[PDB]
Amino acid sequence: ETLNGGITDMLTELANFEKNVSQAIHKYNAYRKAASVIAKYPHKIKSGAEAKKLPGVGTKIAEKIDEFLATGKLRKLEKIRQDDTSSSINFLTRVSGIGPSAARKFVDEGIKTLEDLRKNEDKLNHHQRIGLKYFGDFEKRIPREEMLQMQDIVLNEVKKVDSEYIATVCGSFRRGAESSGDMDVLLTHPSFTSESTKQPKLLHQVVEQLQKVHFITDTLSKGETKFMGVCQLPSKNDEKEYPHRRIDIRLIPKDQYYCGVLYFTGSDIFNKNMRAHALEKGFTINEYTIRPLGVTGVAGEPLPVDSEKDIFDYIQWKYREPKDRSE
DNA sequence: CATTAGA
DNA sequence: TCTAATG
Ligand code: NA
Ligand code: NA
Repeated sequence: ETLNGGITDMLTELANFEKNVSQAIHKYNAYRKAASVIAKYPHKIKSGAEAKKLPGVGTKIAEKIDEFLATGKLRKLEKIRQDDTSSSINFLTRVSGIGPSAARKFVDEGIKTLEDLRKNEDKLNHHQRIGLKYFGDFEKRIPREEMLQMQDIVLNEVKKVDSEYIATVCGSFRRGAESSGDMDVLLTHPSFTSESTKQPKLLHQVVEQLQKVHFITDTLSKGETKFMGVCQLPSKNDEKEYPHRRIDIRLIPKDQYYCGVLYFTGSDIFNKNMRAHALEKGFTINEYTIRPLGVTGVAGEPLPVDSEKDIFDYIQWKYREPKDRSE
């Protein structure tokens, strides 16, 4: 956690590189298992060799470790950090919709800069066009102050269209967080569950609403269960307009909300731990359900959940407010 | 790890 | 169809 930091950190630097700049899934996959293990290791790694004793720790990595252990640097790390080509990939990737594949192709063409990107909006698809359009806006954090306003709004439409609609604003926001990145609305409705062969309009109606009013300014992708877009707070009695925010809404079968809702709310650790727990308590939890455990090794049978509580009860825990879902 | 675009 | 990019 701190005794092995530089190593694990240099390591992930290295891995992340091979995966992005190069197309070395393997090497990249290497650095990470290694970075994983040394991370675990209970002691100040004193030399490559000591490291080396490790599972996943070959001679390549060991070698790197020593150089780093001796000199607070690495050449390959220094070189990479400089490398414009590679610097460029790392950067283009920030554009929502730009991935590494694209990040490289772009380069190979010579689109290294943001401006490059503009001169060739043509070479870009709608996703990436939007990514570029709201570049500043997409990187900025979401004041919970604004979050509250946003939420107030969707809750208003959802209800307005059908009173039957259930919507939860999951995430860190949910967990009380001061700021957030993007809004995440978990959606569901009674007339939609596990079996009852969809009702796509169910999602659709709402999006239409939210646009209708100008909350949703754009569509990144909208499918029959998952919409991906952009929203915006009505820029008041002017002088101050609002930033374009990322927003994501998802239709859920009523019979899987709470697990889902449980889940998206997190935190990443609260989950595992909660998950690890259900396990002892003779269970299994995952993004949609909770099934009692059978001793034959495994077992099925989806337990019935009417709220975040049922799930707690089941595995018999203390109801933990989203506030304290930290870990 | 599953859902959407796109080509 | 596969392959990408997001969460
Ligand atoms: Na070893
Ligand atoms: Na990106």
